[PDB]
Amino acid sequence: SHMSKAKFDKAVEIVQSLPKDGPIKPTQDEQLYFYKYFKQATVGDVNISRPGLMDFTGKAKWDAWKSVEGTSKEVAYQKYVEKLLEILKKADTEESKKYIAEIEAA
Ligand SMILES: [Zn+2]
Repeated sequence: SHMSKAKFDKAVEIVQSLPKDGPIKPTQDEQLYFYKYFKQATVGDVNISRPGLMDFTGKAKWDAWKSVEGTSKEVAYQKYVEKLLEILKKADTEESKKYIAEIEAA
């Protein structure tokens, strides 16, 4: 399905806005999911070599990004936005409902 860059950009702003400790909190796996589609949506296909074995954080991010090689920016937009909507719906607070509404109106 069609997803606009504008809705992606709003989703990114929201994701970046979330505190590490809060009622709306992506899991570790969900943050990797956001990461991989964020890179794929903006940079496109992974364009660097895998970090060294002892760069635990860096190599986990790289692996995620590499795993979506070949995905179009538009699918990346869609997957990113949809993951945030999933998370907001699961959080199910008046705050999360407001975020859903902002994405819808973007
Ligand atoms: Zn489209």
